[PDB]
Amino acid sequence: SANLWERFCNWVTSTDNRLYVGWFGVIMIPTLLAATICFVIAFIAAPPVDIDGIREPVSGSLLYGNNIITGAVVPSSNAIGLHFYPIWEAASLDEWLYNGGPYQLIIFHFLLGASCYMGRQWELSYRLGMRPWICVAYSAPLASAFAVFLIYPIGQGSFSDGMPLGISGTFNFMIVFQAEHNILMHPFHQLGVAGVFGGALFCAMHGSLVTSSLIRETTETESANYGYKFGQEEETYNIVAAHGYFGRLIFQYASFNNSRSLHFFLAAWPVVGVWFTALGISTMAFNLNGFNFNHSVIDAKGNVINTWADIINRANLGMEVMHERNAHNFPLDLA
Amino acid sequence: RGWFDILDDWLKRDRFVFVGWSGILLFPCAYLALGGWLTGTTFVTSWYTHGLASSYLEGCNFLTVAVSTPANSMGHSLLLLWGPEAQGDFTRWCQLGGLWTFIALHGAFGLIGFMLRQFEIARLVGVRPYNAIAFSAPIAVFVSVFLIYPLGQSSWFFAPSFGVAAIFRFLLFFQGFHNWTLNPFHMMGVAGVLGGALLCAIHGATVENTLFQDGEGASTFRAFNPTQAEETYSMVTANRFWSQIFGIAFSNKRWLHFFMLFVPVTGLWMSAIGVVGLALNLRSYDFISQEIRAAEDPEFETFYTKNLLLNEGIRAWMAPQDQPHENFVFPEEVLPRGNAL
Amino acid sequence: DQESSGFAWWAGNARLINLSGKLLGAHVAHAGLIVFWAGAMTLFELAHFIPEKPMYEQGLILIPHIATLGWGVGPGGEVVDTFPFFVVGVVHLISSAVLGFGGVYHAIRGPETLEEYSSFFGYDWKDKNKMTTILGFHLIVLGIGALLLVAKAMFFGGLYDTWAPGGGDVRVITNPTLDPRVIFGYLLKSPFGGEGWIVSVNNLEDVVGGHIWIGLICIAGGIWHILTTPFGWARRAFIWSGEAYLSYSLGALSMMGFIATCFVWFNNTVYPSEFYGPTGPEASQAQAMTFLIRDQKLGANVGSAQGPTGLGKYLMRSPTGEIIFGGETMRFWDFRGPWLEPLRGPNGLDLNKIKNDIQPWQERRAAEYMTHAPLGSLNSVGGVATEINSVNFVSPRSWLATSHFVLAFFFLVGHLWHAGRARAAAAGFEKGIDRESEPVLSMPSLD
Amino acid sequence: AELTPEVLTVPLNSEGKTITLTEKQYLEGKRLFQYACASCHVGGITKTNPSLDLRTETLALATPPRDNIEGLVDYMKNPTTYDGEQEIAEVHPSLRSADIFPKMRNLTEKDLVAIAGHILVEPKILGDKWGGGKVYY
Amino acid sequence: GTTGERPFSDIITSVRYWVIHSITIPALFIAGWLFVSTGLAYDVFGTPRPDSYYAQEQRSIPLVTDRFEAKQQVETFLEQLK
Amino acid sequence: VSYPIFTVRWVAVHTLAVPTIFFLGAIAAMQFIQR
Ligand SMILES: CCCCCCCCCCCCCCCCCC(=O)OC[C@H](CO[C@@H]1O[C@H](CO[C@@H]2O[C@H](CO)[C@H](O)[C@H](O)[C@H]2O)[C@H](O)[C@H](O)[C@H]1O)OC(=O)CCCCCCCCCCCCCCCCC
Ligand code: CLA
Ligand code: CLA
Ligand code: CLA
Ligand code: CLA
Ligand SMILES: CCNc1nc(NC(C)(C)C)nc(SC)n1
Ligand SMILES: [Ca+2]
Repeated sequence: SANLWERFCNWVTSTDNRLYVGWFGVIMIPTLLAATICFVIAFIAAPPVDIDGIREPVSGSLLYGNNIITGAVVPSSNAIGLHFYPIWEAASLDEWLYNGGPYQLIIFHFLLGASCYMGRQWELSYRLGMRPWICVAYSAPLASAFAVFLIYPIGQGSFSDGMPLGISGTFNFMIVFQAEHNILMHPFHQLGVAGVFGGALFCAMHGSLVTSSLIRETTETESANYGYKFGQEEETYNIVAAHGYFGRLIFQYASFNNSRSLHFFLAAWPVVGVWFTALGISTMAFNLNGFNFNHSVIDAKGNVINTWADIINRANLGMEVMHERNAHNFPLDLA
Repeated sequence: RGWFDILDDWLKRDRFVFVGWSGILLFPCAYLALGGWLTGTTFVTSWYTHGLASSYLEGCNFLTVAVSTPANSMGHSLLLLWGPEAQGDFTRWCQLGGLWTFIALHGAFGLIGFMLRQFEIARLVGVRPYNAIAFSAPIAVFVSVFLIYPLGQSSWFFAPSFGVAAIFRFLLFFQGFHNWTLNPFHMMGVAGVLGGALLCAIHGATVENTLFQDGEGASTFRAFNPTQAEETYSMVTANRFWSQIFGIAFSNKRWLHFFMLFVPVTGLWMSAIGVVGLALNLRSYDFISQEIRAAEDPEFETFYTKNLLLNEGIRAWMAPQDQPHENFVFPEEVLPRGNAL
Repeated sequence: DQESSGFAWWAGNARLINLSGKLLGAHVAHAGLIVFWAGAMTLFELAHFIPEKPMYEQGLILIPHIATLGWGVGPGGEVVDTFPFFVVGVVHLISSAVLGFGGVYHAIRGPETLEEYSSFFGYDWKDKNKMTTILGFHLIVLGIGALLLVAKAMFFGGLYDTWAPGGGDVRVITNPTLDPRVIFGYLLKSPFGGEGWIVSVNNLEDVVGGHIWIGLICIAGGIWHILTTPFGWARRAFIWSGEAYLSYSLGALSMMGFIATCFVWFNNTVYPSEFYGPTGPEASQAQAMTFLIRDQKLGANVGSAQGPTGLGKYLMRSPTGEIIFGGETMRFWDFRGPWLEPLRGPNGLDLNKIKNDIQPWQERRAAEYMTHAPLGSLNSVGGVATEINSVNFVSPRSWLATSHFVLAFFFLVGHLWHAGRARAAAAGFEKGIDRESEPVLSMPSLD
Repeated sequence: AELTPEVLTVPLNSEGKTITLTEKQYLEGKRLFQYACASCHVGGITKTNPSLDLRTETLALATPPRDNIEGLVDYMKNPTTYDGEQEIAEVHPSLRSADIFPKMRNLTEKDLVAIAGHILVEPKILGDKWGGGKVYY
Repeated sequence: GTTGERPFSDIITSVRYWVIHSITIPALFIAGWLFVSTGLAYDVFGTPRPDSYYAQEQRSIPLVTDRFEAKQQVETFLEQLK
Repeated sequence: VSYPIFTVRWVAVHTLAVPTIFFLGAIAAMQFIQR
């Protein structure tokens, strides 16, 4: 043995593994298996959770009356707030499942692993001699899970205010968010949708331009795809014909001819936009909300002349006034 | 040869801004649509229409401004400048929201012209029309949402008004009234747009960090051969990367790129169908099995039931100033509200 | 000297990676911009500052920093003399000109490199010793600074202690906690609810005490690096390059940026609610205080009041048995504050004190803080998103916290980016895969 | 549709006599009302005790009557409970307590009159909005 | 890489250009300015002036309630204003 | 070369260029309207 540990480190780090278990992986693989395994069981069999700390259990698992669309893993109790609630902090599991213990075990392990997943997206690139930065693209979607699963709760004072782990549970997070922060009227969210809309847009642009300017090498009755062999030397499409068409659609200088500048833009746009969206949720986590133009335009006498901004406020009040029916005892919603 | 071929000749002439036959339709409209918006945004009001200030001239900012829909009285009227409503008069037309059907209908033709353009320019340049196929997606959205939808409702009044905020209420409305977020088609929609904005980002980065060295500089942008030849990035390395970090990885640029057309175009198509159904109000509002159990058993609570209550509030507190033509009057005592708030 | 045949324009400053001299102008010119700001802003704040009105209601974030060090304020954060503010402001503003001079000078006249115009200042990135040494110099400068605070507090005047026995006031700390068991105890504290880690510091003795330890521990390491070279692992572990060093300092700031965000958001002590606004939890607490106080006057027995859910309109119990305020405010039962403490008993809020020891100054404190919670909009419209225009206000605690989370974040990206570049730069492939020797091509097919 | 002097004519004292404010006083009050009231009385309500508003009728049934310049003015100097059976200057801003509520130090009799005028003029313009809360937003 | 048009760069730099547009640009600007400042815009678009949303007393909205006799109905709404 | 003036590109450029400034002028004026 060249030296066990010496060997171990050579395996772990080996670039010949089907799946690259890296150094970051040694933390990832376990945390992610716990998060996943606990979730699946929760989502299927966990019992009702007193999410709002008011002894009014919300059941969100399949076996307790939910379907895929409604079902979810409910957030830890509000009675718990930001306190750490590891299983060994409960008189029993029965108590742990009631206060939403599974939620923390999941969010913490997931967020932990999903980070290492980033750390790994670097490591492998290193062991392979390729430039880094891919992991930096993945920093955006991660920075969101973080904002939605941890920053917002830290900011708001409780994990019970973090986004639930389920379809409908998410819509809840959204609808309420809007009511308390008027996010649609916040610069950061808008940049977010520009990035997402734009992304999908560009994703379609590139996708089509390229696919449409492929060099013919296939039969009339043969998948146009076969015209490409894994491990080719030259390109499979006429990037000069592509640019030729697109330059004429709009106008030449408003079109890419440099595949490298094209692809940088292609990555830069969504990642930058989502970065802002993540900073939006992380920012409105400290109550710096969207623009409040309520009763701005008023007439010559003082009467209030409504704008669409006001019609938006009514819809928001409906949400405000109805969410968490029984959780409030006082006038102002400061939590 | 002849006037036609000479007319052609001229049009298909390679200028800075390619005109083409299509342009005869595109530019007239495309400009009028953009123009009408920019006009209303700053000059026309929505008082006689929605009891709302909607232009810079009244005090609205880039977010609150908009070209609001016509009254509900108008119904589905095309509201032509010279039609029974406006009667040739321009100012009245403006106050009756004639500018909406103007922008709507014009822009509509403008999207036809533009897709035709792609089709025409494609043909000339001799490339495949997958840029046109793709653009069917955005047409569908515009068509189903700004036309088909309100065509199923009581009138143009319930179509999305052209403006930033004026669109957010369109969103909030759909949640509150159609419980749109719970719709299988809207979900597919987002899976596509969200998933499409992923391929975009992910593919871009995979390329920039999997590039060969073709220069001696750090700023590798200049190191690119505008004139084909070798692949500028290691498709072979990319494959191995993802194959070890995600487990799955492309290996056929032809497919990887077609996939990128498919994902977001299919997504938007689905989101359209969902709305074509919301026109008839044939929504995906509730789950009957859930409602039945909630009726008999008062302790059953899911994140779904919770949401429906949020909707009730949205509808009750908004309906009044959002549907003026209904002269709604909801006494304070009838307004649904939780404790304290 | 250095153009496109260095780096691309938009990466211009990386062309200075190897021109020590000019790379000094930058750092000296930049450090000028910070002083300039600090100075120029203070005067801007003071120019608008209205003595008889809360600082938090005036968009101040520097004057309140000075106030905390015990300057121009007195009983309860009352502003006495605005001179110390004007001073601190102008002084900085001046020094900005001095520094700016040097910056401009070293970047466009003086030596473009240093190594030759003086071997003491010139340096080599890979020079593990020069590095360990310059680092050592700075580790001392920062250490002196940490003591420069310990001094102001123990000798030169004090700091604003909101917990002041007689009620918030400037107090001279003459008994710094030096007990390591306690000082360093903080670092072993959970960062979750209750045990809050560093941000749980709640009295000036520990603050002052702890800074005493940092100042020494810091200068100690300053000498140690002056007198040494990285060991073995220290060398076989890190990357030694101009970028790599940057990166390490990038990830460092990021982390400090997040810690700062939480300090200004949660801490009551080093961020007095008297100058900044009431904390998030502090404000939600005050609402409960306010209404338990009100209704109690209307003849309601707070102790036995049952709310909609059957939990306790005004008072309920926390998960470990302590009596806390009820309502959604159950999540902030970890809030401690001068105004509210005198009501706390050994088991939490005492029903007897709450029943007849509530003082007027507390009632109005609770009212003040209730109506100044850190809720507001981008265009500065204090309140909930559905509120009406009128009260133009957004808590300094909200401004600070958000700005610094954004900066803290982007810096973590900055870290990843510059660290990723450094590792590829070192091994040497940060410009592309060698068309010839394509590594992947020499590895067996995982297939 | 304008703020005519007709709208700025509000009751001065209990014996019916009235006073007419000027567009300058109005704006000025509105500014002062924001400077020292909105904090808690934004839009005519009362955040730290929602049971008592600034609706003119509410002020009419107050004790003593606080629905006229003279009334509100006294109040801003020596505040009382709705039955007037108890002085509250200690937990409510007022002139006799500017040491405790600094924002009230600058305030001079000229300012107090404007603030008072604003309170009687607002509901005249806004109507139901002024008294009620979010229901009317 | 080219077409007939004179390379913007050249034009945006030609002293002739500025000699022309230093006149033209501010021209257009001052025009639109006056368009608003002369109250003309308000009439071209039937947009209410700060003192024309409601009649002094009324607090109701001039909502158009029927398509065909709409224009007529709108005219009457202007009648209450003053 | 001997470039022309009035071209198709020119027309377009003005259809957007001319109105714009006219609006920026209009709007800039609104910033002073009041009540
Ligand atoms: C892939 C690459 C992607 C790159 C993406 C880059 C994105 C970059 C975003 C950059 C910057 C965002 C900046 C935000 C600045 C916010 C300024 C502000 O908040 O300023 C606030 C001020 C104040 O607003 C005023 O607020 C005022 C009052 O507050 C108050 O004042 C009163 C007295 O005056 C009273 O005292 C009252 O009680 C008190 O609350 C009044 O209500 C006014 O009526 C109200 O107008 O802002 C105003 O007026 C504002 C009018 C604002 C219009 C704002 C648009 C903002 C962002 C748009 C992003 C578009 C993206 C499009 C992308 C397209 C394709 C990608
Ligand atoms: C914020 C601080 C900052 C600083 C200190 C520097 C400093 C420097 N840069 Mg950058 N740079 C910055 C921001 C900054 N840069 C940004 C935001 C960008 C992106 C646009 C760039 C892009 C960039 C490029 C592309 C290049 C540099 C280069 C350089 C070096 C240039 C030497 C030179 O040619 O002087 C020229 C200076 C002048 C012609 C006039 C400037 C006068 C300045 C100093 C002051 C102006 C203030 C005021 C009038 C002075 C009053 C002083 C008071 C005491 C009286 C220099 C060390 C070059 C380099 O790396 O060379 C090796 C280079 O190629 N920079
Ligand atoms: C912030 C860091 C910084 C650093 C590392 C340097 C470093 C250096 N400078 Mg600057 N410089 C700075 C800021 C800085 N400078 C600023 C802000 C200004 C504008 C005021 C200048 C203006 C300046 C000039 C005009 C010159 C230098 C020169 C030099 C080089 C001198 C080497 C030599 O030959 O022996 C000389 C030995 C010394 C310079 C050290 C003695 C320092 C004493 C005089 C002052 C220490 C400061 C302060 C009074 C101490 C606090 C006292 C306390 C009681 C308050 C050296 C590399 C010289 C050069 O270009 O050489 C090639 C030169 O001519 N610098
Ligand atoms: C202010 C900046 C500063 C910087 C950049 C450095 C940098 C460095 N120091 Mg140093 N030092 C400083 C201040 C600083 N020091 C001070 C103030 C002191 C006085 C106490 C010392 C005392 C000191 C000693 C005694 C030694 C160093 C050494 C070193 C080198 C260590 C290489 C290493 O592996 O570290 C990275 C640290 C590790 C890999 C250990 C892992 C520790 C794990 C358990 C926890 C990591 C933290 C955790 C994940 C999160 C935080 C938790 C929280 C509770 C703390 C390195 C170049 C060593 C050397 O070789 O010097 C020549 C050495 O022996 N330093
Ligand atoms: C804390 C210190 C720090 C330092 C010293 C550097 C230094 C450097 N970085 Mg860097 N970086 C940092 C933090 C830092 N970074 C962080 C936190 C991030 C994450 C966003 C990055 C991300 C980053 C990237 C992605 C790149 C660099 C690069 C570089 C090199 C650039 C050379 C240049 O010309 O500048 C370039 C500066 C500009 C072009 C100016 C444009 C700035 C824009 C993007 C934002 C302006 C923001 C402002 C608030 C908006 C106001 C707008 C106004 C109209 C209102 C240089 C050596 C480049 C490189 O090649 O490195 C090897 C490169 O590609 N950095
Ligand atoms: C190579 C074809 N040209 C081209 N040009 C552009 N230009 C924008 C501005 C849309 C990025 N995009 C693409 S698809 C990413 N392709
Ligand atoms: Ca007037």
